[PDB]
Amino acid sequence: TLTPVSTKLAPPAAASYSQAMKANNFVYVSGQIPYTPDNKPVQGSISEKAEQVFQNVKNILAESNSSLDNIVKVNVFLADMKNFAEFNSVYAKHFHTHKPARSCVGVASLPLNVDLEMEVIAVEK
Amino acid sequence: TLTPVSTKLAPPAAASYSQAMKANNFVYVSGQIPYTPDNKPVQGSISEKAEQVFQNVKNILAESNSSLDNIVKVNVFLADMKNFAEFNSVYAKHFHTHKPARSCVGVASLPLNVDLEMEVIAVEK
Amino acid sequence: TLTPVSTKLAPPAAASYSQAMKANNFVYVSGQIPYTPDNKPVQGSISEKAEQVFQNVKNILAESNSSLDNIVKVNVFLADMKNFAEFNSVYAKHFHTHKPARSCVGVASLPLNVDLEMEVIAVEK
Repeated sequence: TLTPVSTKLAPPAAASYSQAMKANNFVYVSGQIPYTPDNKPVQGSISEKAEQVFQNVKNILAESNSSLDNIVKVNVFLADMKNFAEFNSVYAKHFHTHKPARSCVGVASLPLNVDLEMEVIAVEK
Repeated sequence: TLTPVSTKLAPPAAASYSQAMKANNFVYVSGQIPYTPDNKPVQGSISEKAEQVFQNVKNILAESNSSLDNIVKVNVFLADMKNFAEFNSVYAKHFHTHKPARSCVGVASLPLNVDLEMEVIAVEK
Repeated sequence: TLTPVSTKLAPPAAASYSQAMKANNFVYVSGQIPYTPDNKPVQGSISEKAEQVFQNVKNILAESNSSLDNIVKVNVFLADMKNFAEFNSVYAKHFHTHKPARSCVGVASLPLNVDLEMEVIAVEK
């Protein structure tokens, strides 16, 4: 069974995709960007932007019968790898106890010209 | 069991990889590029190029006992994010009913200097 | 059950992540870079750098009750796609018999300004 996930506490998915999709115990979360649930961009520091991305992921996971503690793998895409040090401070605050596998890469550009995008693969609770 | 997949209706894999690999109900499809099954590049619009990538994915999925409707997650890599609007028109045509999770990023370069690469994770029918 | 993996025969993970994480038969390996297990960068040819990345992945897999022969999907990120030909020679040497699915993309930058990063998804033996 493939089950799409929708929450009002993350920016809405466009017509062609879902915020997350569940398949046999796994939860695949779409790449989250620094936008509020009302679909407005977060302006400010990378730290503020990272915190929004984390809240977006967390809320989609909660709707997926999952949580940060059930994440298996995180992929981080940064528009500028110079921002990695700052991003990592926020990342470490969230993954203080649970330590999923991770990959981080510097990309040329991201949707809507944002500074970061983060996708996650998790398991159901 | 890990089962490699081969179809003559997508560009052939090189010696070191498989077009797709199956593992416990999941199908992992290699990143598909805008090349025809005869291994020639598609020249033309991003729309034409995206349509070829979609046909490549669809045909590999069919050989994998899967289909577009069984996709869990799509990752789109674009050489230029300015092409995203055009790409999205084609994407939305295919994912008109089934809405997998998605991530899209702008990369510096792609194999054989192509404009787009798309990988997919699916489940068996 | 989510089980983190640690080996002394790959560069140590930082505090916020694990070298690999196991979840229901799958092993998700963090993106490996050309650093030795003593956390020093490999200087030299792309071939030498690729060989180090391969040894890092192999050793994490071994600690994960897996191996190269149990890999389902490989994602290769290169800081310069001009290095792909050279990388591929090393890749083909390792995947001489087992042929997982693969995606390869050229990125803007990688952690610690390295030339390549490779992540892998595998199954347990």
